[PDB]
Amino acid sequence: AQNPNCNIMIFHPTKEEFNDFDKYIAYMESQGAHRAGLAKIIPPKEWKARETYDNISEILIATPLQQVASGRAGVFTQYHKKKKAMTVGEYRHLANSKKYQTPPHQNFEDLERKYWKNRIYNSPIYGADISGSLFDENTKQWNLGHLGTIQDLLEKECGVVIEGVNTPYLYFGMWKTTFAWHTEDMDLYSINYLHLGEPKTWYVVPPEHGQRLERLARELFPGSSRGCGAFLRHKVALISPTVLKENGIPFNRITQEAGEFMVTFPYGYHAGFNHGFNCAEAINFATPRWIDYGKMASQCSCGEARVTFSMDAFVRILQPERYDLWKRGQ
Ligand SMILES: O=C(NO)c1cc(-c2nn[nH]n2)ccn1
Ligand code: NI
Ligand SMILES: [Zn+2]
Repeated sequence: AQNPNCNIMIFHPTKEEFNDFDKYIAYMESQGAHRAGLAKIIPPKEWKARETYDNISEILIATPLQQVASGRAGVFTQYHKKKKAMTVGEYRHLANSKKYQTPPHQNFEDLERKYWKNRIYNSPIYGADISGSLFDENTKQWNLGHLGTIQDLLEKECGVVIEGVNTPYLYFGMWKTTFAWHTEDMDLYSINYLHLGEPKTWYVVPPEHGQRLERLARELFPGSSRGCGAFLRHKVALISPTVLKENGIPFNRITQEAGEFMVTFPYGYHAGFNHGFNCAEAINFATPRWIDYGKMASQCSCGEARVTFSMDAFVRILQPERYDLWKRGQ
């Protein structure tokens, strides 16, 4: 078995290897990459996502979110308080202000220490799930706006016909901006490109051990768990590496820098934080290997996880027994 210890693997495709997205995903899996739940892809040096990021300040963040924590430093939930709209230009200036700027630090280890020590005592702002793309239309390889859709994969594998069209989204982050422990909707893959700015640190649990994380989360957030078995789909819960180690949860960590892709694999739980102002782009995608994860994916039916109407047909086709209950929660 390839990659038995479930280490996060890093790939350096050549230009020729970068010309067929699904073929290269399959190659990474032939090397065991998916056993970690996350992989890093460094594009060939000749490739470029966009020629220049001039005028990115003109993008609108219609509903910036302030991430307010409750709990202890290593075990906390966050809720989002909505803020007034601001442009990326205004957001970047706020990120670099004295209140929000990255602190002096010796190296990544030091910064990660300061994050887990101090995150709960600040409430950073960020811009999430903004439909859009920053790839140049003439970037032809690994352009997240020109991938095959999840609907076309499902139609091809199952011979069904469904509505829906999935598109990429943008994220704007600052120091301490946080993504909570989750897997993707329907346990799909995701791909994330860091366009611009400071790094993003990721934590991941191997798919073969995701239920261990679920059981710990239920123990650590009892009230949250009671309302909904699938409450990690609410994207609210954080658990530090120190607490994971203390409870024997297997995980790994890696830092993504600008110009690098990260892929998450089906049922790979992930979480992380931003080092400073940055801009990323992400989309979900599917392969033939995903179909059996989609059929088994847990669902939130309590109401809290709102998800846009692409997901209806996925529940309807793959999980018809669960559909009426899921639909009631919507
Ligand atoms: O919401 C997510 N996946 O469904 C998600 C969000 C992030 C994130 N990156 N920068 N800010 N947020 C990363 C991984 N996953
Ligand atoms: Ni994610
Ligand atoms: Zn729920």
